Amino acid sequence: DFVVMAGMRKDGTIDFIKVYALNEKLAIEVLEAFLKENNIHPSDFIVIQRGYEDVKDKKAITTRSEEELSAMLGRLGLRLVSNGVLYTDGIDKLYQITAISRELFESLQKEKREIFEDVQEKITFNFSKVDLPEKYVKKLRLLELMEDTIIFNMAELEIPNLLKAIVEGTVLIPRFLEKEDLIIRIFDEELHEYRGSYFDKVLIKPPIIHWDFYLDSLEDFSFKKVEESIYIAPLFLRATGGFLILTEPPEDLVKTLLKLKKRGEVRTILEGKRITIPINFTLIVDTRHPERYAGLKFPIRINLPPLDDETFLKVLETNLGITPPTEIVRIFPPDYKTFLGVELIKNLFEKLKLTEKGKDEVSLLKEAATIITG
Amino acid sequence: FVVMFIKVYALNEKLAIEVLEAFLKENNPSDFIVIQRGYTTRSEEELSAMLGRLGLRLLYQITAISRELFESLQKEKREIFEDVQEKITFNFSKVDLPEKYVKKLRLLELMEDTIIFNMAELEIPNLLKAIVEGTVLIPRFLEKEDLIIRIFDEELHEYRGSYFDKVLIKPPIIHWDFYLDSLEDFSFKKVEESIYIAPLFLRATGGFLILTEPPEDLVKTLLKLKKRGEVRTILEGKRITIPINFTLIVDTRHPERYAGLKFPIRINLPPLDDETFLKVLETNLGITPPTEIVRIFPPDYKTFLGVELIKNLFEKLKLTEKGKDEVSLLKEAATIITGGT
Repeated sequence: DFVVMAGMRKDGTIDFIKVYALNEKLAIEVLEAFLKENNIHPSDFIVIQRGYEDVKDKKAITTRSEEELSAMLGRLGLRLVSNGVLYTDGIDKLYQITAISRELFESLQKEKREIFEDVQEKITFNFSKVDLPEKYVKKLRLLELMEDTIIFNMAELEIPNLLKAIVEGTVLIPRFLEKEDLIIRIFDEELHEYRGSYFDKVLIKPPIIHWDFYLDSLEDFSFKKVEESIYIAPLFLRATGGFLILTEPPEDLVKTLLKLKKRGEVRTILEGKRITIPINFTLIVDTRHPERYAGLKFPIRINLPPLDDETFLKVLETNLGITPPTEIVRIFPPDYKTFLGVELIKNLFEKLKLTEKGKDEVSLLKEAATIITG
Repeated sequence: FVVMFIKVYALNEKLAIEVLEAFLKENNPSDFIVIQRGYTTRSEEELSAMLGRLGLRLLYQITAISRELFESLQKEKREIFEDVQEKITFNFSKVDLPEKYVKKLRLLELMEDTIIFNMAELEIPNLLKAIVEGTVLIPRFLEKEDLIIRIFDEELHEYRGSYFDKVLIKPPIIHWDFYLDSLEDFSFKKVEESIYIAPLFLRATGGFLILTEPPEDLVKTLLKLKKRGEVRTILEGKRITIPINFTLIVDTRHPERYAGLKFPIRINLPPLDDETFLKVLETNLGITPPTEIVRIFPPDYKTFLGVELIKNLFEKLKLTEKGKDEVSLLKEAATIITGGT
């Protein structure tokens, strides 16, 4: 019904505990029973991870079923034993709790920070995964230098999707920071792509974070309180080793972010406790008004011209899957000859075809143009 | 009391509960969930057919099923009833409106987020309730980590049928006015332990949600949720994620408050002109008015609400001052409206 795997030193001192059980209550019960039986004070152990793990592909949970965990424990100098064998017949999900000792926690925080560096991969750009005109790829190839960038985006190209398409690599980030009993969460299940777990650190793809002025609030750049002694780190702490993209941000925000990057760390006080956290990320600001930031200095500036008639026809044919006539280009407003305009036209034309059955596609395109123009 | 998945018929709640407990004890309670409760086999042809589709055989009613059957309904039987619900259709023949306004309003059939600059004071919810036909299936309630969330409410939903854990209803049309309602309608309000009331956008699944002069922050939150495709929340230490699917309409007379936000469709309804105003007056009053009365009424009254007010005043005057000609009554009503000029 349950199983416990314990990793301890050569002298028998238990330092790592992992518990598999059917549900949460049984897992908590067996964890506390194991803590009590071995004469271990609960305050010396900090809970690192907990949740439902998939055991669909595992017949049973034995020491011979966990090899990656054995290697991880061996690298730190701990050996692992089990109190029994758990049979996962007819079971898909299983609740699991992972806890480590506090002294091991601070040793990892202060001295063992360079142990799992043989897992990260250098970031690379693979531009073959996107279908874009050649000149735009040439202009956008400057993003591989990994410097702060300002993009005069007159083509309305969506930077976050492009970056998510052509970025490969892996980075290692702390799951959460326990500073003076105060817990700050950095790993985000919504914005980060899980790729592994190494005790108190998580291996993910290089983060890409997006912030739109017209859709998001400025409270995201502050330590938001979720629960008592449980806070959420600001956006620039969740872009550690990745990209932070700002769409039409205020000038003061960009100035503050540049000064924070220059200083190298963020200092604050929460509930009468001092917090200081280092900063490491890359900044992209994509705007259509470039003179708003005339005082600030950006090493890289990229300008994107609007789509021309030939390129607009090519992109429209690629997106719609049909060949539009040339005179179509004369019935659309000049400000709609962008990538976003093409996407809007595609969606509206698809819905029109789904409604007005039986009409030809050219008439549907003309009706969509009339609807857009009004 | 009669017991037939468990279905109990009884005269009162207490008898039904006692008989259900006795039946559960006799056959040798925690394995079942009461999914419905409140006010012959051949008579229940629909129930017999529904039980046959589940592989089984067949006042105050109680209806309960097992948790495993609940999971089977969630996963095995999530598309069996796509043949029982009709498609949403628009029929603009149930209302009498000018042609240039029906042509503009026909764009609502595309089912996209819309902003309506309503200078004609048209009643959007009444028009939509009049012209919309179809049926949809929505879950009666949602179970998430031993938490119950109410999705179906009797006041705002038009019942058409109940199929176990789901309800077939008319396409929902929810209306929210800034001056008349509170913002707690958009939060997971709690009534009793382990039972919560879903926000408005969860009770408008598959239908329309109309907002009247809403704040900008609420619109931003709704647009962000729609782009995300789901809502994530924390309740009593439990994380809950629920998908959302609805259409959003923002009715306003001050569109400059929503300049930054993006909507696929913008519909402008201009105020009535002389010809349309005369036509609407003739349609509603039941008499033919002359042209001079165009210059009597104040400009702001040349809308639909103004026409309704004029009709009410005309009916009152006709009730009071009997025997007079209708043109004189119309002129008197116009004089009363302007307060003697």
